[PDB]
Amino acid sequence: RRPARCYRYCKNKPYPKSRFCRGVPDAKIRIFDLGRKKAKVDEFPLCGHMVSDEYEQLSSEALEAARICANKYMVKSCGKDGFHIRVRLHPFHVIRINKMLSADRLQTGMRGAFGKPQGTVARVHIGQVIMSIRTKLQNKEHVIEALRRAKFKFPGRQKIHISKKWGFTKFNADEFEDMVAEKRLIPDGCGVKYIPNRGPLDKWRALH
Amino acid sequence: AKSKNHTTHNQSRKWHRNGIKKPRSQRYESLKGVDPKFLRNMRFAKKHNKKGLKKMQANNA
Amino acid sequence: ENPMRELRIRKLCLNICVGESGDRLTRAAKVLEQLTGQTPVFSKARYTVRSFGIRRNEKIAVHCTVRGAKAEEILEKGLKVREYELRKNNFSDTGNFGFGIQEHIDLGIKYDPSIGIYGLDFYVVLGRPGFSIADKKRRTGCIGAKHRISKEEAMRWFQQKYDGIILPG
Amino acid sequence: VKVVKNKAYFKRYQVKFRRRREGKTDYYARKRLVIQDKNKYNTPKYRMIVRVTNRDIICQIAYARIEGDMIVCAAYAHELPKYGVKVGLTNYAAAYCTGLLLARRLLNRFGMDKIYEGQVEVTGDEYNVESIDGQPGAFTCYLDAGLARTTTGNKVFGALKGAVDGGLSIPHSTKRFPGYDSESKEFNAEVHRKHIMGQNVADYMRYLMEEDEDAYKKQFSQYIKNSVTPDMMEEMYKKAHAAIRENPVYEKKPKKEVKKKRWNRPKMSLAQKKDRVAQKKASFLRAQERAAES
Amino acid sequence: TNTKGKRRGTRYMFSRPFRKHGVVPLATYMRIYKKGDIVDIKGMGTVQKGMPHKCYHGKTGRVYNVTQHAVGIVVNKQVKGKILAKRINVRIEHIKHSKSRDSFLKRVKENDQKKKEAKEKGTWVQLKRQPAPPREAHFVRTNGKEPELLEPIPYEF
RNA sequence: GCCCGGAUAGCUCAGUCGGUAGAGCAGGGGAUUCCGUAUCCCCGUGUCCUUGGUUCGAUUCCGAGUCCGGGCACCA
RNA sequence: UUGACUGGGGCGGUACACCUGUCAAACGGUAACGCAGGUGUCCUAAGGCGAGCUCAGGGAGGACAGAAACCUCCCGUGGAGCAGAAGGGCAAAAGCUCGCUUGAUCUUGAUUUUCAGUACGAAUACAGACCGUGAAAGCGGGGCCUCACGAUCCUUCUGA
RNA sequence: CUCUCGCCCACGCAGUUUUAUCCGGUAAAGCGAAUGAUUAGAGGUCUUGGGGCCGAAACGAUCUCAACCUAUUCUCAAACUUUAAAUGGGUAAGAAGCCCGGCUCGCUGGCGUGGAGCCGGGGUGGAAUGCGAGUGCCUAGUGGGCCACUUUUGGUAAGC
RNA sequence: GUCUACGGCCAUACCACCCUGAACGCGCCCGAUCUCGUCUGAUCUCGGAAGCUAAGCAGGGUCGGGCCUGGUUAGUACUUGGAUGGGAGACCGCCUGGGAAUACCGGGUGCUGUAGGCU
Ligand SMILES: [Mg+2]
Ligand SMILES: [Mg+2]
Ligand SMILES: [Mg+2]
Ligand SMILES: [Mg+2]
Ligand SMILES: [Mg+2]
Ligand SMILES: [Mg+2]
Ligand SMILES: [Mg+2]
Ligand SMILES: [Mg+2]
Repeated sequence: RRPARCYRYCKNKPYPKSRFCRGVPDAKIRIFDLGRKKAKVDEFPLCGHMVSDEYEQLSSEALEAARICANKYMVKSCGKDGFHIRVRLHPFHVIRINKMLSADRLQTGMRGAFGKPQGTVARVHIGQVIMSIRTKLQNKEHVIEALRRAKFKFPGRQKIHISKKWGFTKFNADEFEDMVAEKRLIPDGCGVKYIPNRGPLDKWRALH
Repeated sequence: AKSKNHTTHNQSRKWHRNGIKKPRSQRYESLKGVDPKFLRNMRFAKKHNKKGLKKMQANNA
Repeated sequence: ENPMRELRIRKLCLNICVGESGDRLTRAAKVLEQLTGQTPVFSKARYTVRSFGIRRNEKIAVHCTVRGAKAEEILEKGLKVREYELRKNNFSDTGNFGFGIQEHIDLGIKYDPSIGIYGLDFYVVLGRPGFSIADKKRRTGCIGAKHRISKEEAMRWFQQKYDGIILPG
Repeated sequence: VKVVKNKAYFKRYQVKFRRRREGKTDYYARKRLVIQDKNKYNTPKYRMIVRVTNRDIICQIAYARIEGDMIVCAAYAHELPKYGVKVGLTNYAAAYCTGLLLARRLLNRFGMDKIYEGQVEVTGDEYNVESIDGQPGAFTCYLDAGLARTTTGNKVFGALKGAVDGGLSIPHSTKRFPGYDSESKEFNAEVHRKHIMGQNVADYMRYLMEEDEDAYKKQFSQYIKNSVTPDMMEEMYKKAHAAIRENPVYEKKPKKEVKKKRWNRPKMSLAQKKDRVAQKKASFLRAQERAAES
Repeated sequence: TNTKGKRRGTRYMFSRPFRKHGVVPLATYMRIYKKGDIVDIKGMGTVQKGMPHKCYHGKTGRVYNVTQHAVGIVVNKQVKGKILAKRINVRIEHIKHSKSRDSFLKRVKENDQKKKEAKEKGTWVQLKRQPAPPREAHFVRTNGKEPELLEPIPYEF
């Protein structure tokens, strides 16, 4: 396995696993949520993201070592089943290897140069989140230190951002309890199901 | 002994060196490609208008 | 209260499915003609599966449809060998039903060893005055929700006439 | 719980056409029967729309424009009591008498009556009209049954020969007139001159006198109503073919007679249905609050 | 190299657009094309019988020849260093009337007649069109209120 | 240090028809005979290499990882 | 006498004639021993016309009968099929079944595609015969379209 | 060589803009829109696959994983797409134009219909800017290219 | 105020459910002796006119689903041209001109042509 300096900056147009590729190994990440996945919405109010500063590729194998580094740290102080780590970007870009000398000039030169699949990486944009954990509001300083230890396993630059939302939802945490209270939001597990005021009136009778 | 395959480099500036020209649409295009049954009538109409018309034409003109 | 909207016999369809063609399928048509008085038509396969002994386009079954006054008169033969009882899950969601029999000589036919014994599948479709529009050529329409007939509305019909038994086990 | 059924099928659904969803036309045959060979540039292609219904047959001559069809003349069969055929307005002999009304009325409009009189005596044989030198040419026209199954003896071809015998040039074959033996090749014109005067529905009256006069009262009841008897019937069409060939002009009733306007609902407005919503939202919470606190 | 086939790069452009598939509208055929009608070419994908090529789709020509089901159109084609008056037979489903001269045909009709209105009334209407001129010295009004002070917002992610 | 087929009972091996894990050597228990040899029969023993996918069905098909052996080998 | 291309040549391969998607940077054009594939066929119907019908699938029922036989009803925008490689197209259809047929014939030019704006090949719009089908409008001079092929010289057969 | 400007309007043309009018599927965006991938929980229950008991036994009775469905949610696509730019491509911006009168036709054909053609008559100032054009013959050299913005393919990269 | 026949544009016209339908019409309907076609007068074809608006059809309704249209999203994402701009690079900001897409929010829901009849 070549160093990640070789497989970094987004150069080729994205080449996913499909019926055209057919020769790609498995990504070392296969699980993506590792805290207490079963939690409800009000059980972990705040969240904290780590956000890319530059447009690069993070390998599937680097995302393994990062989420292990954060799940190990947060059972130490926040405890087992007191958090919900989610690794958000999924590796779909297949990198290639021109596996030469398969010490000789004997195979080819640069003659048949289109290579074989060798791994999977995730193309990340400027401002796109990589990992995201959510905890109690009492455990806020452990959010940063868990993401601080995780960013030493990524190339490039990342900034850690404490969000303005309520958990892994899309609604702001200042008025979330103000607005899940009356009718507009219903909790379904670890997410929130927004209900408009434009459906059939029968489900509004099913509500209340 | 490998060489260069195909470019269009330099070719656009030597096309406009003599300045690409419209085909010079000239009044009375020819009757090539016109379908024959329409065309075989239209010269029947031409070979009789000069013959049997111009005594009953000038007086109304 | 509900005039000219009533359940009548629309058509009754019968078949025998033999696993093969040849001699055994030929006199099964002889059975099914003497039930009805009309010629059977030959169904055939389109899935060679090679474990039923079946082959594509091999004449696998015979069937017919019976309509009108002859439909109720062959149905009453099938309902007395079945003894005018059914199950609740003999009734489809579209309302139409069927029961099937074994030993076709329990229906009005005498026995012949050179013919053999077949089992029928009586299946009765139900209808009203007005179902013709979904099969009409020119202005094809659908039937409307209040005019289509349901599972419960057919089992109250099979009880009313024929004093039948639903047997809800 | 069972399946995945549709739910985004409406997102991608592509309706056929308003006239195809109604079920009237096909547009496969209309594409081939309506549009001109466009080196003729303006000249209309004329159709002969023959539509049977329950209780009526509709004969029309139309041509198509871009904004909709133009209909040159129409002739019906609920008109036909004014000429003598007062009952049985869907048999083969009404269809022959409706197309002949349709053929004479068109030629009356264009001024072509004294020329192109067609076939005065009705023999059922294959007549075919030509174009006499010096006069205006024959009105050429093309039949379409529309969406009907054209077997032999289809009554759309009764309206095809009424048009022929009035002087309309229509390309056709005698293979579909009733009186054509299928396993033979001959066309019995004697049967087709019998089928055209309604004697086979007259023989079916005679078959119901001498066998069972009870069924003769259930069917054919309104023949008995005014006066219709199977010996009167063969002259009754021949007295109607005489009358339509001398007066096809279709005078019209002057239509006025009334001025009233209310029969169905108007579409309710935004403020009427938006206030219908909260009137239900109030009525719900009055039976949630009061009828559960009591 | 590149497979010089007829109908080669038309994975999208010889297709019906979206939810306009099926059989064609019939007023496509009840169009009247005379000689010298300016028409433009947009080849459909349902009728296979007379689609032109992928070089004329989106171009505009002029009718020189009319037959039963098709129309001869004389177009210009950019080949390398010269353009060529080329003449193609195209069936009638693949073309339409170019509306590019139809906004010229109004301002020759209502320009010839407005010319002879100045001969009966006596003026110098100046019927030639001008481009958009620079704006006139107008006069704005802040009646009642006073203008709104806006300022750039701070940066927050 | 690149490729071709294989990963299975104590071993070893075939087949794992898209529907059972079955020959055989080693041990166990019988039967046999005057007693043993050989024999003959029965009982034991299968994550059918690990995970994922393809039908009331996959160890069996498809391809990912790991392993084991077996190999393409120029003039300079 | 001992082919060429070729990240030296050899070995290998065909990028040597042709087709589809992409590359290709929203007209067209555009390279590499770039990517994923295909071609040297097959068909008297799988050609031509007309008619009738609806597909894959799923549900609920029905003797054996079960995930898979056949029968019936319902839903079903193409999720199937159209010989095959792909893409485009197609629903009283270009699919499925049936009924007649040979237009897969005879002949002159024009045009498009490759292009030098040459040729072959393929294609298009006609025109003139003679036909087929259909009630008719019409459609048809091979295959729903994009591929499926070959000069001079010589041989051979046919024609007045 | 054919001509045009020499002294209230240029014949004409344009690597340009404007005025309209078409064309297109890339950037982006989308997948709670189709195709293809893909993570997580929630709710519901026809069930089988498997467990927990009341128990000779009873789809008599009571839970769990799954599967199925429903509403959501995380992440994508050179060979996916409803939507869809900027740059771009075509045409048009008058006298070869417009209107009227008549007549030839063997084409078309209810029709002094339709369409072509011919003759005659009437009214020229018809976006901005720049500029003299049109046309033929004869013809050499060339047919190894290289670099840089920006856009992109193979490659770990390269003064590849 | 609607309908029928034939159409044009082809969802603002569809889909699901629910109410209403005077009068003419369209239909359901009632029958196989001929025309014709079937395993089966169901379809198709043919003769009717005792019933019925039950269905289709037509109008309307649904904090309806789609569809159409406009806001937000957003001068955002992208982009033409420019710089001896920044940065180790990856990329970024500015100048000059253009300029979207979804979530989310709202408003709509067939328009008409020729011929004919009811009212
Ligand atoms: Mg009969
Ligand atoms: Mg018969
Ligand atoms: Mg009947
Ligand atoms: Mg009704
Ligand atoms: Mg009603
Ligand atoms: Mg409505
Ligand atoms: Mg809605
Ligand atoms: Mg720029």
